[PDB]
Amino acid sequence: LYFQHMAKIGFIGTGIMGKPMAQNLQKAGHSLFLSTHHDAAPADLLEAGAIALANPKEVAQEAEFIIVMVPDTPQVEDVLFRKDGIAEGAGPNKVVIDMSSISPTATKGFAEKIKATGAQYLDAPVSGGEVGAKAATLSIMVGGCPNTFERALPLFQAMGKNITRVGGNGDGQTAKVANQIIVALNIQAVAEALLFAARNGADPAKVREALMGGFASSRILEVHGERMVKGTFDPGFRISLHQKDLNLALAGARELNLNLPNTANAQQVFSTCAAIGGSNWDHSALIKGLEHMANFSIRDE
Amino acid sequence: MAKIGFIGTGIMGKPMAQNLQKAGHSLFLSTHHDAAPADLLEAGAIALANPKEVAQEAEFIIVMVPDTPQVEDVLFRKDGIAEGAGPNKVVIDMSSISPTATKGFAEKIKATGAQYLDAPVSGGEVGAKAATLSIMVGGCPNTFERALPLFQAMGKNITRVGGNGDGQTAKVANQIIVALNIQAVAEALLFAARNGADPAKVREALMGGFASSRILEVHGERMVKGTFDPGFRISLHQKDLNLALAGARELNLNLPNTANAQQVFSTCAAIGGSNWDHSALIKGLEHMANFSIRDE
Amino acid sequence: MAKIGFIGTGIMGKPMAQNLQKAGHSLFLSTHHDAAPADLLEAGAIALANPKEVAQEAEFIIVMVPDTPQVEDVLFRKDGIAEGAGPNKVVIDMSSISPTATKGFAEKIKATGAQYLDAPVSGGEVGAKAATLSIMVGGCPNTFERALPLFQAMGKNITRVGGNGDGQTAKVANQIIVALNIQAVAEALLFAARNGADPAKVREALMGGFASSRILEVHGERMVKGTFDPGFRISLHQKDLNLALAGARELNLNLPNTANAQQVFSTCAAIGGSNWDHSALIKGLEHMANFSIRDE
Amino acid sequence: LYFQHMAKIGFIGTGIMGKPMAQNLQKAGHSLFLSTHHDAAPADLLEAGAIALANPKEVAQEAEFIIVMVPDTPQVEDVLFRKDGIAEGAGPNKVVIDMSSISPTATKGFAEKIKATGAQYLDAPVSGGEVGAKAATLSIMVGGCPNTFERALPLFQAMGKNITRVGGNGDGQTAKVANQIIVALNIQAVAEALLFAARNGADPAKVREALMGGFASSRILEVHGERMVKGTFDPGFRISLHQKDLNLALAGARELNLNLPNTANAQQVFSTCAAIGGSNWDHSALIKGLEHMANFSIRDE
Repeated sequence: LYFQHMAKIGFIGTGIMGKPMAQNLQKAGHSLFLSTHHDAAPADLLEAGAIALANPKEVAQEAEFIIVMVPDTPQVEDVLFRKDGIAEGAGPNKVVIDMSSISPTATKGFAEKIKATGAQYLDAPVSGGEVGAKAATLSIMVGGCPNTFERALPLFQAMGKNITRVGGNGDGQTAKVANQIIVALNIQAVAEALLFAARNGADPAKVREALMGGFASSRILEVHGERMVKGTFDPGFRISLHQKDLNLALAGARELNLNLPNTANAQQVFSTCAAIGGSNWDHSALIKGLEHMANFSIRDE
Repeated sequence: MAKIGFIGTGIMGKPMAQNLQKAGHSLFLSTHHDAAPADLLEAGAIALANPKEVAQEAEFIIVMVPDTPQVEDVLFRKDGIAEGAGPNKVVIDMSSISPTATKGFAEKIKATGAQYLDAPVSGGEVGAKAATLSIMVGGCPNTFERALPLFQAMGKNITRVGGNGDGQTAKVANQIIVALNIQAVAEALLFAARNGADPAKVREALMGGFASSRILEVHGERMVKGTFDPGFRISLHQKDLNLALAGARELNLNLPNTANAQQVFSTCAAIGGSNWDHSALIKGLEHMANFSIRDE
Repeated sequence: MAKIGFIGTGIMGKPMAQNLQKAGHSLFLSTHHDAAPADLLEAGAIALANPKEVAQEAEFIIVMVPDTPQVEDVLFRKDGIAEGAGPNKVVIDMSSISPTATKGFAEKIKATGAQYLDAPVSGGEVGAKAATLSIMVGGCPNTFERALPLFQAMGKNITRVGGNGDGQTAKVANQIIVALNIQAVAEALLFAARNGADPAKVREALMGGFASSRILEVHGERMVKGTFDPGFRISLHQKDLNLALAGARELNLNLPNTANAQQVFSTCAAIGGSNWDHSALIKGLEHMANFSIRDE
Repeated sequence: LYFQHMAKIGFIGTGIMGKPMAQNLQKAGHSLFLSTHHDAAPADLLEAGAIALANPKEVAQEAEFIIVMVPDTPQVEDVLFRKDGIAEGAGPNKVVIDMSSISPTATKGFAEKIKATGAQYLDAPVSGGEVGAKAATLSIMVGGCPNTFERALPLFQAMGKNITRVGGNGDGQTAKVANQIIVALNIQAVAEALLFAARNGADPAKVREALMGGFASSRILEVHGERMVKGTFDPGFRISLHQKDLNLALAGARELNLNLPNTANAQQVFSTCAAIGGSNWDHSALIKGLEHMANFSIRDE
């Protein structure tokens, strides 16, 4: 309830997701604090009043909330615990919110190390992509203390639509890995289906249009399915990043004794995509690896 | 408007036939296989001896039986649909059968003067009752336009994919997505529960994002709640996946997820689950991990 | 000793029949399908019009044709083996066909007074020529003992697995191992070559250890040297894997490696390889990695 | 040729493989030097004249050749580069021979760091198991300088039968990963086949006996195949260790863009084995996970 008042929020990682999320936080009337350590602060954010400090430590000192939107597990560790990082600037009454898609197992240790400074920790990765981040319609899956979650909820509301506390620390990251298994497999599912249909001489565009509103309907079918048919593979979410995400699921499966045959196989098909020069294609281009495997394309190009 | 015949008034047939009556259509049932549903009789449907006498009377004849042999038999056996079909009549196969055989059945039906549409559906018993099924159709555009108002009374998203066989192909493609989407939710929820997270909260958390699907909404809820009473039985989906895998072998396709999904349904069948709803694919993966996402 | 009939003197049949002559057996060929190999004729083999006249003359009738329908036809068609078979005659199916259908064919052959053994082989064209084939047999122990000296002339490791059908089951199991062992060597060599290591040296290095196999020795050498001219064609092994995958679906078995191997052979077929020797499964995996273990 | 003269060889890691290999080196007339840092020297080796020093550094100082037989990649790094490790005791005219089954990619870096001390490096992992180690019939696949290889060849001859220089540093480890892909997949192959045969009512013992001498013949069929039928799963090579090995193949596949569907799937089936309490069963017990998946056992117990 309280954060209808201005909030002091630091934002570490202003990428294709971080920049629109920080922009949306500023539109809800909040004060943004940036780190210029790796990259210069975007002029869009400086114009809206963001204070560009020199490093994550200084950011953690000025701000009450510190959001991290970086690519992977080792980068969160470095940003949190390197010299002049978030832990050195954190203490009581401060909330460190990792919105990156990292290891759930590692997150538990990061949460303990941050809480050892008197600060609180939330793991709140998102779903919805760049389009979702700009629209503030992201699904935010949170892991942490229920009072910390409620305290940070008005901020999550400015960045997303469905916000949910899955459980304690590590759970928000476990919810993002589960998301990542679904996303990658729903893509593989639509690709195999359209490849089968087009191989039998059925127009894949008509097939995808016909499946909407039934048991095969999904956001992947309407979004990725259209990209597969139209060949619009310009990265939204790179195959190299989804391979990083599936590695978390498969590492978890190895440690916790899970037999996930389709998650294991989507990782192999993503490698066919990379082998034909596709690490930086959007993950919808997973169809191109299946087309390579079939010696048949669903497109006329 | 229109007199309609209906062979196969089962779990999907009866509610689809019921919605045709409400729309102002006269129905003609066949009591050769079994007795006509009293609900339909009490509402105006005429019972007839066989699909030939039904075809003779009706201008539109819908078929809804379990597999390719059963469609073949009801179309071309003695006293079947073809014998009573002819000029101006339209045969509509709304069953989910082999796209390959459909082109042959359509050819033989057209040889009587009649027309043929292959219009399988998606949306389960629920969607048939509520008339929100997605109906994928293959056949002549003029023939599709004639049957379109009947399709509108049975479903919501109606679409002509292409010529004859293309409707059945869209259905195989649908069954690949249904099985693989069910396995994605099962693998994802088993990963979550195994990590100590609540699968009920994870399912709720993923709504509105890229992981959003009709499967996460319906079948995902069944996985969390343990509600596996058949809507669509595993033994039936295994038959649907065989159509895809036979077609992939014939057309030189490498579909590894679909192939894995067939092997997983086999584990479900081995542990006593041939008649569970296809959402119980999670039970096969759960067995594979010696760990269930639910209690007791 | 013994008069022997031989239907199917092809790539495997002709050398097996040849070795029976050398052992002191009189052969009876059928010229219904095609002309008798001149090599066999010049060595004493009598040509006859059909498998019935061959069965009438011989006490042992060996069959070696490509699949289940072809065995069914040659056994039970007009002028086939059954018509001329009877008391004291023994039908030996050395083809690799469905274990399921074999029990039915055996039952129908016994109904003539004759006996039946299902004795498929392993060891390729090479092993047939050199008489070192491993012969897996199903049937009556007394019937197996009668045919044993003939088996000894055609192969080296002779074994009765069980009753009728068990020989064919051992062959399906053999084909699962052959395909999966070929894919293990292909995946292993592709991993090695991809890491900049010489696949020729890696194959040599692995001999004598736990990775030692007949496949690493024969098929591994073909993968390194690029010698993919058929011994056993991919389209044939795909049919063999379908027997295993149909049986797994029927018996509620989850065989994920075998299922993956079938999907990989499909990539080989898509890139023009239906007639390559099964060692060219590496070519499918190589295509899947955009990287070949050989040059040019 | 020269090492028909006594050699000074250090042995770091005296496990189920290390102890018989060190014993066989001593029977060829060589001097063994042990480290008592983690474990006490086995009395079998001390009786044959092994000098038990205090740590890998001291061992590298006294011996000309230093063999390492430890479980995995991080343990080789620790043994080679920790305080009082092999690198601190190494210099010119010294050969460090890693016989462990570790990452080929990491090995290249370990080789460079060791060569920076004036010492030479060989990566010579083996195949043949405990039975092979005792019999000195192991297949030794070596990676390194051809002169270093020839110099160390009489020592490899006392420990094994087929010794081969695959290539330069990293290649011996790449040859062991290729070995590990074959071993795990040949086991999965025999298990699926015997499970299929037994499911159809054919005696699996007769089936395995029938397949020998044909295209399905292998060491896995004669060795592991008999264990599958007889249920003798007492560890020779633990499933947990083969899962470590397949992780190297799958990590390599992810980095180098390989689609290896059966290596990926054997890793999932090994997890079913672990899930039912099998991390310490012999890898032949991979059949038990397939039996769990089929709800059917090939045995009467």
